[PDB]
Amino acid sequence: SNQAVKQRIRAIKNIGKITKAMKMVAASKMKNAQIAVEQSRGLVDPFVRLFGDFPAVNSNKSVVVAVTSDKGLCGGLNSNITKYTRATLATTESEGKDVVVVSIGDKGRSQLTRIESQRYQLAIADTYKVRVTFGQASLIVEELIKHNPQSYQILFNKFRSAISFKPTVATILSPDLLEKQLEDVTGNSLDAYDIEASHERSDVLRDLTEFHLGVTLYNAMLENNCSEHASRMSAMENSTKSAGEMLGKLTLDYNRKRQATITTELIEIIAGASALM
Amino acid sequence: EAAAPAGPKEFTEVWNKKAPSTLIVPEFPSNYTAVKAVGEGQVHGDAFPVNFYTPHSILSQAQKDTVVLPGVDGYFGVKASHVPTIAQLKPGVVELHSGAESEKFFVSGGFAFVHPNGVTDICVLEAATLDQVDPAAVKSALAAASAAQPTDEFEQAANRAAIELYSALESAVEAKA
Amino acid sequence: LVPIGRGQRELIIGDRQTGKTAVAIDAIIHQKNCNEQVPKAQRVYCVYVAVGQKRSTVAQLVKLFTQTGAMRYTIMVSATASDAAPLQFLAPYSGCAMAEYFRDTGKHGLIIYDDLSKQSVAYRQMSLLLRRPPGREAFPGDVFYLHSRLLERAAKLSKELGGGSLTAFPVIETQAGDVSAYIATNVISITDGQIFLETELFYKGIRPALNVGLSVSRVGSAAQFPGMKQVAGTLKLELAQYREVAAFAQFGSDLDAATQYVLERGARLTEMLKQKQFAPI
Amino acid sequence: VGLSVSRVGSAAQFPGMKQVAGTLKLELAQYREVAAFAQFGSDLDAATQYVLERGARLTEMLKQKQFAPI
Amino acid sequence: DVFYLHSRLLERAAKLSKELGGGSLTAFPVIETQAGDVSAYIATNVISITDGQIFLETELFYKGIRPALNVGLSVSRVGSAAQFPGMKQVAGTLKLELAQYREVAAFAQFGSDLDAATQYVLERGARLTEMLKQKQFAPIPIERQTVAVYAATKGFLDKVRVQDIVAAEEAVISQVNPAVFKILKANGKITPALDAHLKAELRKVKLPGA
Amino acid sequence: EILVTGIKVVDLLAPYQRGGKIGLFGGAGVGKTVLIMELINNVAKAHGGFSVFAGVGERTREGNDLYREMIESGVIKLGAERGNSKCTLVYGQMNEPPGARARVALTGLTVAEYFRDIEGQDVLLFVDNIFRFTQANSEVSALLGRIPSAVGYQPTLATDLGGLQERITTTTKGSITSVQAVYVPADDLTDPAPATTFAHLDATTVLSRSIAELGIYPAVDPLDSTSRMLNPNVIGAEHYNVARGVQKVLQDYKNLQDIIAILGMDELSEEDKLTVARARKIQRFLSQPFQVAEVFTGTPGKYVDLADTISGFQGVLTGKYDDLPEMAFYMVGDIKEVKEKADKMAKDIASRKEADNKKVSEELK
Amino acid sequence: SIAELGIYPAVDPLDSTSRMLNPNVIGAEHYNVARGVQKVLQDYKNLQDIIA
Amino acid sequence: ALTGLTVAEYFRDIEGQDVLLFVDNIFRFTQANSEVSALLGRIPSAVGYQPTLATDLGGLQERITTTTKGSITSVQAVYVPADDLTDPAPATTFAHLDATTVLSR
Ligand SMILES: Nc1ncnc2c1ncn2[C@@H]1O[C@H](COP(=O)(O)OP(=O)(O)OP(=O)(O)O)[C@@H](O)[C@H]1O
Ligand SMILES: Nc1ncnc2c1ncn2[C@@H]1O[C@H](COP(=O)(O)OP(=O)(O)O)[C@@H](O)[C@H]1O
Ligand SMILES: [Mg+2]
Ligand SMILES: [Mg+2]
Repeated sequence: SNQAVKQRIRAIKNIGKITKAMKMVAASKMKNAQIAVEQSRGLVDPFVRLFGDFPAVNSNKSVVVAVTSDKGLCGGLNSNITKYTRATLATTESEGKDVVVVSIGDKGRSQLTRIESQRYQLAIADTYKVRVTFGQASLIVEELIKHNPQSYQILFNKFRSAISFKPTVATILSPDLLEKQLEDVTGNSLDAYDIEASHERSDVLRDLTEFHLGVTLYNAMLENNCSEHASRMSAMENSTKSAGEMLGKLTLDYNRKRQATITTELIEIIAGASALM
Repeated sequence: EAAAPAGPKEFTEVWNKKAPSTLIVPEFPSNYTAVKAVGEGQVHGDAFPVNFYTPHSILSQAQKDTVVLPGVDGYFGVKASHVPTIAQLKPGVVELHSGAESEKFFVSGGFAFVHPNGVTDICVLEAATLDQVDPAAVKSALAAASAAQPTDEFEQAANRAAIELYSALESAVEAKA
Repeated sequence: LVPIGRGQRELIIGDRQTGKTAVAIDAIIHQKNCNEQVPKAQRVYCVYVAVGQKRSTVAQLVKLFTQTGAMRYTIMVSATASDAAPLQFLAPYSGCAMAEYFRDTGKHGLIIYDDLSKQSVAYRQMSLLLRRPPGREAFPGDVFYLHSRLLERAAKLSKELGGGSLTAFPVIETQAGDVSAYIATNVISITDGQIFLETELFYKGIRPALNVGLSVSRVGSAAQFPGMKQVAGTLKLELAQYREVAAFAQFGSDLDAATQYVLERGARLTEMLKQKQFAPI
Repeated sequence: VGLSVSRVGSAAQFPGMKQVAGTLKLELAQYREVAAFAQFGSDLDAATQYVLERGARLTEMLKQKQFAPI
Repeated sequence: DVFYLHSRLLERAAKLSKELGGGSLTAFPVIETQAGDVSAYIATNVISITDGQIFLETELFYKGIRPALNVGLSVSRVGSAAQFPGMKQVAGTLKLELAQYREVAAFAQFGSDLDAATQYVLERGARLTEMLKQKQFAPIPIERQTVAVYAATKGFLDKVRVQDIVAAEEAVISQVNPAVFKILKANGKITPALDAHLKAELRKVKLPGA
Repeated sequence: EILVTGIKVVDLLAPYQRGGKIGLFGGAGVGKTVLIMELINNVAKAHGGFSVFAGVGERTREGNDLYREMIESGVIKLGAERGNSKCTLVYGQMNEPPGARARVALTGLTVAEYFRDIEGQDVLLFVDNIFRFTQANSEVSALLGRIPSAVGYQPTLATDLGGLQERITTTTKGSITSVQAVYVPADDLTDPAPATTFAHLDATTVLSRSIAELGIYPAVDPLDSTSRMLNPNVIGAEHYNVARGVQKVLQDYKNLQDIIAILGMDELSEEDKLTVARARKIQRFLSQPFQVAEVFTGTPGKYVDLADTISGFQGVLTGKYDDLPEMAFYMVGDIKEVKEKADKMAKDIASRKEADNKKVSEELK
Repeated sequence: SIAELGIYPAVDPLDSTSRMLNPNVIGAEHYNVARGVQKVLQDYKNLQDIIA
Repeated sequence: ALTGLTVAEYFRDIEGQDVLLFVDNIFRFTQANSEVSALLGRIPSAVGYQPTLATDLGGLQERITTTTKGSITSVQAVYVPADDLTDPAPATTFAHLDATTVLSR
């Protein structure tokens, strides 16, 4: 029973160096993937200063995406997104609107089914294995365009810094299925612009909203990956703290057992010798 | 016709009724942009802000005085207080000028907006500087692109985009200044 | 998983209130169920040696062996906690001598020494009061010879001597699952098998709380049922695969659709080996 | 190397070896501090990966071959 | 017989009956503990002799919370319902608020998730544990402790942030009219007239956190 | 036959026998005197026999406390009403020499054995710290010229303890329900005196200090407290299945706690999160206010009936009360009071103000 | 630990030593394969705390 | 160590000075007194030490004090046996210490 404690110290110390490695790994991945996150942050801005921000609009059909992580030591990031999924998905509910929920990342596949199982249709996963590219987000936008709602919702975590990732809902409306219908006030605000397309405005907005979905989906799953790495860096920071305080308790209790072992073996030896002399 | 006037502010107010109250409001893409379209200003004479973007880069964000954009009708130019525009670009050379010096980015196409406040947002996928293309592989690829001509209008439309992009790349690479 | 032949001594070692007696009472009650069905020559006569127990604890067993009917074949040698320390030291030898009658005359015996760890405390008391010098924890030097003199009397005799048999089940109580004790490591070294009962498996629902990874039988496949030799070879082959995958999948990292098969199949087998209290199958 | 010391120390070292062992033991101290993270190879750090690679070089230096003293 | 050594020692600390004079003897045994190990031999001997414990922690003493009294482990069951009645009226709320402070510090040892009602019990607990810590070789009378924890378990100190509470309670003891200390000592507890004058007097106090 | 004690963890997980030896195992400050006083208050009034309190090696202050509270509640009557008393006290408290504390348990046994053998009726024997008997013989045995046994004890620990313990039984002519507090010396349940006295009891209620430090009182370790009554042929399959399911959930949480302390509850399965939430609720629900603890806790105590215990714990097992928080279960009687406290905690989530003016404490009231 | 995996004979490959394991006794083609097998079984044990 | 103490006590009590005494490895003083207690056939106390450990240490350390004449200030190197501060030799020494100066690598 004195060797159960020594091997438990062995287990806690190897766990405490594993988590300290994974903290530095997450910190290394957070800096060389922030060099790709705030590069892609720019292209979201022309579409929001062109189309605006219309989250609570009365869509007939809506596809909501919660883009989450694939690996699992992120520390309550994906669960916070799973709760903001229903927190922003009940604020849409005004007339009995249809909703399709979709998860990007393996840890959203397991977590939305507990709350919304009949409204689940697609799981995109293995997305951060090599990297995130725009052709990939384009294909995910294509399969979100196969069924064609009137609105899109993307739920992710905006990578502010290595401390805060306050989560974000970004909204993308189908071209004149609801978007220009949300633009017409005493005329319209979209009619200021000269459409310089080949075909009509109804097709330049058709192309323009697929490009907006691809840009928003790319930036969402890039910001979510960088916030995942920083959340894992903050999660394995508390794991080495816990595996150090548990190690210190176990080291103190081992010192007690070591002292008691020497005392009890000594008392046995003295009692053996005193029964002869 | 616009009976659901949403926004960050309306979603903040309605979201405090159906979500649990301890949850802070989810952020919006509006909260990280200080520049809008209807917010007048940002002009200051001859130079205008050119937000030349890319999915994987930001190629320019400083103010320039004239931008040559390769729209689908043809090459057009943007001076300072230009008319509002949503221009789809064919594959061509976006010329950024600050004076006598010109940087020539050959892009892949993708839209370019001019807003009422004079901000211009060029938004293309692959936006290479024309320095880093070789003049050999373009006709080398267009010789094959002029060969595989099937009845598959998916593949034929891809061939049309191929020969048109490659032809524009050729006509932009022989015509250097 | 840990089958037992006739003439084999098998240690039922476990922590404080596991199912140690309940394994041994079920081995005795089951011999009553088999003695009605076998011919007269291959009947097993059981002896339960109760060392250092309560006197009302053993009165609950005479009441259980009567209302099952196992008392027709059972001798109970009862040296309770109020008996003198030489009566509890000597009661495993008295019960072995009462059970060696059936071994020596061609019949079959089953001796159960409940708490040999309480016989050695009775032996330590006399040895320390006869002023014999103490050794490990206080025990006399000859406390290995105390138990190996006794457990080696459990034998399967040759056919010249009658073919008789005596099967021992010493019970050893550990303190915190610490089998590294003095009396525990002696009897582990003497007996052939080992039925290690765990208190953490007891409360997970797994009753009999048999640690299938630590429980051995040195006779093994030599003296088990041939109808279950070909089935329980697969059973321990799968439960060995169940054990390491559940150490990983309780973290909750990832699962692999065949790693998912072995921790879903091994849960079918773990629930299969559960059992009620006094119903030997 | 972390637990082996000499209370006499480098006052009784071969000079010339003292020129190079003084930075050898510092490089091996840095390697021992960043050791057991070499199983993270796909998870590269580009500043500790250099001292990890050089520590793996130097632990392979000090190996010997049994009654061939140098 | 090292249990008997201390048991036959501490059993002489008694409260005698009225037929024996009514005298008393209060014992404070002191036991040094090694690294916080309360499960030692002599420690668990004297714990099962004495009527309570006062646990003083190194993790509270290093932080400057002095006396470093482990409130979750310290206990005195024979002296309870035998203490100062005004202090008994005030201190049940203090024990409960330090209990909830211990609960929400047992939940959040790192600060990033703030409920703003958990922030309230955090701020009140940090105010109270600044209230109870005091300096050496200067004991306080019980009415000046009753008023000082009355001014803290209620409002009257939430203006003061977390640092100036040591000066805030000194300003409270100084600026409160010293008749209410005589009424609290003489009456034994805060009467509702005294509660009225005490709520009144704790409003004309110039707190240093302003 | 079962002995109902009105304690949730005792009646559910290790139920007591009406003629059984019961042990309360504890480590200096975990609550076995408070448990033995609550068992006195609950059991020794419904049980219509005589009581013997043999105080062995405990505080003299506690003997005076029990004597004065028994004179108050009329269990002990003074003067000419003395024959209507129900309890007799035998005291060998911790100021006595080692020879007195080594024989005073035999005096209390003799008083109990007269009522069992001659009056022929049921006795309740409560022995506070039967460990002090063993410790007193261990003080004595050094000077008798004996070679010491393990840790420091007499060579005759098992036989002295067994000779004392085998007298405390129910025979065919009378009953002795025995409750013994057992001290464990340095929170060491493997010490030879507790490990020897474990085999003499029918129900061993082991109190843990880690349970007590979480505020859970009575600090009964539910995975270390056993009975011979937890058997479906004795208590019925409903009670037995609820108790084994409660123990299965608690053991599963105990297996998860090593992961939860390092990786947090964010790494768990949803099945694991469900069993951690349910096990925290059934850990808090095993705690109970005592009527003898209300003079220093202030919370009035609750006597929880056994049927209410079984029904409430079954409901928390099946998932009928996952709507309720964790702290609604803490220090309540039965499942009606969980829902009452859960309405009240929720109700007090708003009501925190409007003590601003309109007082009875302005200057001229 | 080797026996609970089912590897029988449960010989600990790292802990089992011999004085016949010199290359000038059993040759180099035996010595280097034995030392290579031991090195692979050792860094597997160093990985095994992170596989689990 | 008592010989060094006597040399220091002459400077304190006759010369009237503020003396410095350096007991190099007070743990070796403890270990030496433990050996002479083991050799005189005394039963060892806890972990393995002399039964008189606190008084054999306090007999040395209580002569290091300030008198009315002068003082002795003692700088004693402390070795901690198994990196265990609850070992009885450093736990008995640390009762007497008034300051620690930890020298770090
Ligand atoms: N297979 C089983 N299924 C259900 N319950 C069991 C089983 N085996 C034992 N138990 C229960 O566990 C309790 C302990 O059993 P048992 O008497 O065998 O303990 P033990 O190991 O002999 O310990 P001790 O010798 O201290 O009594 C018993 O009350 C019994 O009801
Ligand atoms: N049921 C309970 N409710 C509240 N406090 C308790 C309870 N049981 C024990 N305690 C606390 O534990 C302390 C020690 O209990 P006690 O029974 O006196 O110790 P011991 O177990 O050593 O006899 C008591 O002073 C009391 O404060
Ligand atoms: Mg038993
Ligand atoms: Mg007590």
